[PDB]
Amino acid sequence: RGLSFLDLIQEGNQGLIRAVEKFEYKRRFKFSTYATWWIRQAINRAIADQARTIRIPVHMVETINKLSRTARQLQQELGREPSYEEIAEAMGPGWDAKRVEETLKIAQEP
Amino acid sequence: AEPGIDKLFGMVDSKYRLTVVVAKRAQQLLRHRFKNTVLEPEERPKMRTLEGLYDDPNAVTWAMKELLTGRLFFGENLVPEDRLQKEMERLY
Amino acid sequence: EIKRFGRIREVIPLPPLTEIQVESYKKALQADVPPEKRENVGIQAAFKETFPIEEGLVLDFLEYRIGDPPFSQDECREKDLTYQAPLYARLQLIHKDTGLIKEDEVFLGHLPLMTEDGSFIINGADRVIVSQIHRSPGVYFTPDPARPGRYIASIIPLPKRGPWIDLEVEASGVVTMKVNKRKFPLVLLLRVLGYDQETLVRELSGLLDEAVLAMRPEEAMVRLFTLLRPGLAYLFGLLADPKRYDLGEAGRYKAEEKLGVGLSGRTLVFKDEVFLPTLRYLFALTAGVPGHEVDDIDHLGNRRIRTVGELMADQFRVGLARLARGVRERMVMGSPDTLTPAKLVNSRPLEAALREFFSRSQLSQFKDETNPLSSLRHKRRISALGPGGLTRERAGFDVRDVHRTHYGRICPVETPEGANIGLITSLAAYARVDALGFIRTPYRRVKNGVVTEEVVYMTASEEDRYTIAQANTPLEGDRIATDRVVARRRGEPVIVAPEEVEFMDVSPKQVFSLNTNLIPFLEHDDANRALMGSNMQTQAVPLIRAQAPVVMTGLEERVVRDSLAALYAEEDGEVVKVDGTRIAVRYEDGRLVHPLRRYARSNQGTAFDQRPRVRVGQRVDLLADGPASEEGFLALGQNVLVAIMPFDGYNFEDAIVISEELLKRDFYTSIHIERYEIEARDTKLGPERITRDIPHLSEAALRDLDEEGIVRIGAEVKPGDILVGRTSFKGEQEPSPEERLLRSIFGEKARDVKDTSLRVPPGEGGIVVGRLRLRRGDPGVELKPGVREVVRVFVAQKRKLQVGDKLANRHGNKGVVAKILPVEDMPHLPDGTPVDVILNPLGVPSRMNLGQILETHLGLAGYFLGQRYISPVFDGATEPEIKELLAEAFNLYFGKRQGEGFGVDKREKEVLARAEKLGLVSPGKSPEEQLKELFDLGKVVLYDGRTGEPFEGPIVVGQMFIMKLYHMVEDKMHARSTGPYSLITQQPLGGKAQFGGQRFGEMEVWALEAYGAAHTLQEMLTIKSDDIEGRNAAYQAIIKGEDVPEPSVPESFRVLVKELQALALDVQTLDEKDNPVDIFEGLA
DNA sequence: GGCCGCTTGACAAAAGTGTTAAATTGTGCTATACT
DNA sequence: AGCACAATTTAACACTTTTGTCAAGCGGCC
Repeated sequence: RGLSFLDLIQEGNQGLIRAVEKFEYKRRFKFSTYATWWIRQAINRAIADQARTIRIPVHMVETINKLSRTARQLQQELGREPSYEEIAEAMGPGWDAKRVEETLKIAQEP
Repeated sequence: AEPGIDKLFGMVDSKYRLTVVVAKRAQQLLRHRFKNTVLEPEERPKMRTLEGLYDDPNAVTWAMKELLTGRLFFGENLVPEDRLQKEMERLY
Repeated sequence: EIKRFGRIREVIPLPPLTEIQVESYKKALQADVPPEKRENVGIQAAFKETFPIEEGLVLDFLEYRIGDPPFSQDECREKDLTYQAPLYARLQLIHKDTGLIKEDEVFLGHLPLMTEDGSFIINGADRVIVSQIHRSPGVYFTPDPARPGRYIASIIPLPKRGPWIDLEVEASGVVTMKVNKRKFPLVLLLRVLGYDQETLVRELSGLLDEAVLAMRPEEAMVRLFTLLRPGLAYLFGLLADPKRYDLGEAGRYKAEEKLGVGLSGRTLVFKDEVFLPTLRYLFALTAGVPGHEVDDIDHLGNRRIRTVGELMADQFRVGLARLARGVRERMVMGSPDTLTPAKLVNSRPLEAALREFFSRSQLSQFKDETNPLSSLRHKRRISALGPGGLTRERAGFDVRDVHRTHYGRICPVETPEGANIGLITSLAAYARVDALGFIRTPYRRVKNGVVTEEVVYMTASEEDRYTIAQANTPLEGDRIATDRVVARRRGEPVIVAPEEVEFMDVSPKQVFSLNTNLIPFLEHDDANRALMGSNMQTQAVPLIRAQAPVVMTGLEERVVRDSLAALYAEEDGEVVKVDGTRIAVRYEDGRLVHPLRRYARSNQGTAFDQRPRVRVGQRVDLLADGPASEEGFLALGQNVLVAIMPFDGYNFEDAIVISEELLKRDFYTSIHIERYEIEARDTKLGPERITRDIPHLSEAALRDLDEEGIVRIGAEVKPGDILVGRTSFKGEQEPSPEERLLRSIFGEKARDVKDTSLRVPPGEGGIVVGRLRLRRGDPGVELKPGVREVVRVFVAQKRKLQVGDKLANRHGNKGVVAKILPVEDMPHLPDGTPVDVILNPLGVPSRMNLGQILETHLGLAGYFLGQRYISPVFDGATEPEIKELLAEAFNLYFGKRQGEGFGVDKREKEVLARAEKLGLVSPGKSPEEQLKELFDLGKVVLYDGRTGEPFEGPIVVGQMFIMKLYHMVEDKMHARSTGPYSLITQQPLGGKAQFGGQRFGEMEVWALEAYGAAHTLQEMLTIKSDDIEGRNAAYQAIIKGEDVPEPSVPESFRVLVKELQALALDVQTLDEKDNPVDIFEGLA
């Protein structure tokens, strides 16, 4: 997606600094595979923050990958690459062909 | 070649010092004042095209011929480079 | 006119010539074949190689399906989309409990196919690929170039498919094993082979000098992993991916005939495989009976020509590799949400990575569609440059003796050019047959009706080249043989037997490429000389004329159909053609109308057409010609009467002379097209739209040939005109101060869109054929996001013929048109017909000798006698053959004169007084015979239309062949001033009106300063180019008044000081006073 | 007396301040699975 | 793969007011 393995380490391990801190020692679950998540969530919250783009919040990466999975969803269920407007129905309200084209217009890594 | 170019080398001790004089003169032979040429009589360089006889807009050629009339002078002379404007001033 | 000069024409040339392409999508692409059978090779090949992706949860691969492509032909060469057909196989993940979830053929993705034409269509550019070459797998050892010590260099299955195995023998630790990148004793690893002592020594064989490395199994694995990489074995022979000589040939069939009996396919599987037979054939090699130390030696018997079939099979695999990796990640996360064999597989990795190969990969060069012969030379071009390590032009360690000739008559010796010699050649006509999939295989006749194909390695009872035959048993007595290198006089088994195992070349065309055999008298020139001429047939720019060269081998009979330049005729006949732009049908089977290409379009700006030739009904089986052809006869250039002689100097060095006769008949004329494209961006700030009311552009030149925006079709337009006047609200420059005055003074107001249009480029004086509006709102057009209205117009233009251009026939004599004197002058023959073209020697005749003049002598001969002789390469057509022909031509020529009312001219009599003493013509009877023999080896007296008196001396005249290269003059010239500019680069480059450009080579400045030029030299960097703030000074000065230019202020220097300032380095303009430390950069 | 020039009044068109509506971050935090 | 709350912050648009331009009227000069 974005940032090398070395880079991903930063935002990743850093997620422990704030994870291990807010640990509910109460429940009888014992800390283990928990921060395993406080890292990836920090990664997704990072890969969206840092990338070869300009400014992609949590309202664009989630949409790009959504329009991506959809473009690959209809593709695996059609036989040909779906256009821009033919993807509107795949989404829902507000998503037509213009705004849907504005999402793949900005960037994601190009 | 140039009409009597070889004769230009004989005078100047160097082939490079000649060029400088050619332009240095052309700078104050046509641009400064078209009326500063020693060659005015029938020796005045002129062209002959379909129209008639007129003076070539190029002055670089005049220098080669102007530095052959025996007149003019070159070399380290007159330190004040701002005095050239004074002499040119009298020539309007 | 059929003067066949070919003897014994046995088996025809290997058809359809374009078999490399067929055997590429028929051997690999097992699509149009029931999955029930078929081995691997291709899809099902790399498809199965993909081991059952682990994680039960195991996705299995089965079956496949191709065909029914989205957009058919033409719909791609017009919209840009390629001919990518959808391919998908049936998958089904499986896991412990009931997990037989089989998807519906699992719709995967697309995949570009091949057309019967033998090419591909990528981005409407229809490009073609070129198969590469490399030393096939196996152990060749390779003789040590440095010091005497034959080492080993085992070749991997493929350059990008395995760690290069090697075995060198030096001092410290003799016989060191090294693969990919390793430095460890052969013994240390030999142990892992299960053999450490007693079984490896004495049983098979400085060897076990390191007994401490051959004791424990595990230890060997630990010690090895410590020597390689920083402070792995899973590959190198193990599993199928790094080392695996699959397929069943090349890599497989090697050691079986080299090392020894026994082979599994891949080395060290840890059971040894090639680590034993190597030292076995090595120790026995050094000072042993079984030599065979024969290195690669550029031996084609080892050179593998991996066709497109396997060329894609690997890339496809590499792409499918990620898919398997992606599935794994999909199996590590989630379980019930979304995990089905259709979601875990995306049509992006195995697609995008598979498409970028045809659009960008060198080999996929822009299909040179200059002419039929050019497109066919690609499938046979072949090269060694590419993804392999045999690339790198100019240099590359040691390739001096890698591009040089070789003992392989299966490949020509005059196809390359310069920058890349040996790397770019071509395939033979009688090459590439049978199971070409592995190694090349030529043809060999047994003197009896039969042709065998025992590969190139053939060496059975030597052989003989087609030379002097006599009913199976040539009474030559000295059968010209040629075994291996030299040719030991002869052999002649002296028996009625078949032949010397394969002593027969069948045809002399087997040597040279099918492109060289086309050449008329290909046997009187040098390699280099014939080289250039051979390349001229790649850019001979087709012509509607195509008179077809007098002398032409009977090989072009297939260059018109195989290249599919023209059309064909199926079954019966009965055309009843309506002609026009749509050939009728035939009473053979049904009613099918054959639509012409309608001038179509070229990738080199040529545009080929195809005029028919029939009416009422006829059949045999040509039907309508093509680009540059005539009656199934390949006609590239044009043949015209020429005369060798100097004329005032209008042909110095190696120039060419032309008459006005050619232009009067538009003999030499071509067509050049160019596609335009104006996209209407949407920068949000202001969307662009095409209108016919451009601001400030309010004029007639618009409304007259524009209207509604796009220009009307069939409207002749010249450079400096509008074509796609788009309007953009893009406001970059607001109104200027004193500019607001000249805007209010007139009757007009302001603006908010600016002119901003296309504006014809520096060269376009023709007419439009048709436009094409491709704006959004149409899901059938894959365009760039945010783009609307993609105008696309086609502008044509007649070429005619000015001055310059390259002629270059089919031998090497290339030149340039100097001056075209209108009829009047030029050598006037003693019966009219003024010399149309004059070809004076100098350049190649004396120096790089050749054989083109042998065409002239037989040119006028075929003119009078009315025939077009055929001269096959290395067969027929010789000096004495011209004698018999000249006789008939003379009596026929002089015949008219002698019977017209005259005979022998005074001016035609003095010329004899020349040859007489000149030793040319023998003295004896009247001028009648003296003028006869003078015609056999020469021409008539000939005169001069300019001067007045005839050229004192026997001058030659006759029709040969005058072609025309793609390189002309119009589109090869440029001129500019201060108009050009390329901000950021600080140099003249780019422009929406003029794309001017000019470079001042480094080897040029030194010469300029060599003279007394110091102000002229600096000037090149004073006002122009560099000093941007200075570029004005001069141009602004001259326009206003005289004055002398600025002292100079470099622009790039300021950028250099800045770029170099990125670091500590402080480029200070230290003044001569030192202490002041001058600095010029403070915005002045 | 008539004509020309200058000044003032009216009308039309486009800003500073206000008002409100839409987006990001953090954090919270969520949450689920594995050890 | 991500939704909310809140909170807070960012962005823009619209109003009423003001400013500018045009036409009409009045005064002065010829």
